[PDB]
Order: sequence, then C-alpha cells, then structure tokens
Amino acid sequence: TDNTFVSGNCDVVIGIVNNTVYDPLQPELDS
Amino acid sequence: TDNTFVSGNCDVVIGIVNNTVYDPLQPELDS
Repeated sequence: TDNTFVSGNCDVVIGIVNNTVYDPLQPELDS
Repeated sequence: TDNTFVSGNCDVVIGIVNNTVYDPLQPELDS
C-alpha cells in the first residue's frame, strides 16, 4: 500500500489484473 | 497523512484554515 495508491474500482480499467497487496499494517496488528 | 505532511505550525502560515485529517492508523488500531 505504500508503493501503490488507490483510485476508483476495477470495473473501468481495461486489461487490469488481480493480485494480493501486502499491507504492512496487517502483521503489525497481529503482533 | 498519505496525502499531506506536517511541518512548522499553524501560526506562521498566512491564511491557513482548520480541518480534520483522516489518520489511517486510527480505524486500524480500533479494529
């Protein structure tokens, strides 16, 4: 999430793909 | 905080206004 940024949804961009964003806040909450 | 950065104070800036900053750690820590 620090290298990328969010804008809109995935129903507009042509050629868009799916992946998993490694949010660094997630393992900090679980620690 | 991902779109702004802190510096100085609200006394030196001419024409500054008041607002509220969405802290991404606030809802994540509460959740």
